[PDB]
Amino acid sequence: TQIAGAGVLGNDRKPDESCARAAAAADPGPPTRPAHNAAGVSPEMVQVPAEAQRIVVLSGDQLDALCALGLQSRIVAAALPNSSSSQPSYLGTTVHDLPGVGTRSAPDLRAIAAAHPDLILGSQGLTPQLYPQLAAIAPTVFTAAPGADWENNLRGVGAATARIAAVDALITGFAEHATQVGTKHDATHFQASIVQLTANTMRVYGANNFPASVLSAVGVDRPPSQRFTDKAYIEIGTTAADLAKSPDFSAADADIVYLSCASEAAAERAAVILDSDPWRKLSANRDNRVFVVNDQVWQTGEGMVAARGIVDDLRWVDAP
Repeated sequence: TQIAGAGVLGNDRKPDESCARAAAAADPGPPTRPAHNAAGVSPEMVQVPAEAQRIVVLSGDQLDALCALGLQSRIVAAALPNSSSSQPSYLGTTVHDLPGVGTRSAPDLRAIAAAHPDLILGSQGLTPQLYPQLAAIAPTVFTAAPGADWENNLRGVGAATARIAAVDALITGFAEHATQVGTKHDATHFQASIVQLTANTMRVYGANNFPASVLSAVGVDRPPSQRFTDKAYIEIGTTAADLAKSPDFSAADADIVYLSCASEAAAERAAVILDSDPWRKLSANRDNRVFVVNDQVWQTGEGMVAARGIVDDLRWVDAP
């Protein structure tokens, strides 16, 4: 498949192979464990079950972690993405079919209590005002905001589920894999651009965000326009009226461009943007080096499973 001559990557990925085939073994020990909350959360230490069987999950990166650990059948509910009535699909069927407990920005505490969780996982970067009320319902662990700190968030889920050694082995295995791919594809000698379309804007991502951190693990370089760290992305309007003003899209150019769509509404205008005079000026477009990628893998999942999906797409950096 393609959109306006840009080829689509990831169509052979099988979402139902995302989850580990069985639950990772807990660290040896007693039926409860001490786990640590993210910076700023009080109390620092939380007693959690070794084998939680009704987990409420409030951040997408934690859904990803639980899948990577094979714990998905223990999830009782998950907060829905803010802009969607649907759970993510890239993690497979069990996750996609999970019931909601409100949204990630506005969890429903009544619905959480009615799910009778034995463990709640959430993020200090998403609901910094909810910790005491969640902890009053069940053992609650908060990790940091999703994004560039995804490995430490996965470590936090590991401790929260008594799977410290399992997570350490996943992270070691990922680092070795990412380095192998980067070495094989000589990734340090290609600059990659990260672009996300919304319904009415183009976001150009810098060096401080989830996909940037995965590219850095592989060693893929970035164009000078994408080295900023003050915010995740810069944003340029792409409505029909905006495009008629001949905006300069050069910040999106590189040796290769990976472009995702944040929504179906964004996808419905992607071909327009890619066919526009500002986009056609880009060297990457002239050289047929623009690729459309899965937004859940690249942008909204933000855990190990998503990171593995990015690394697969990075095999194209040294392609003809």
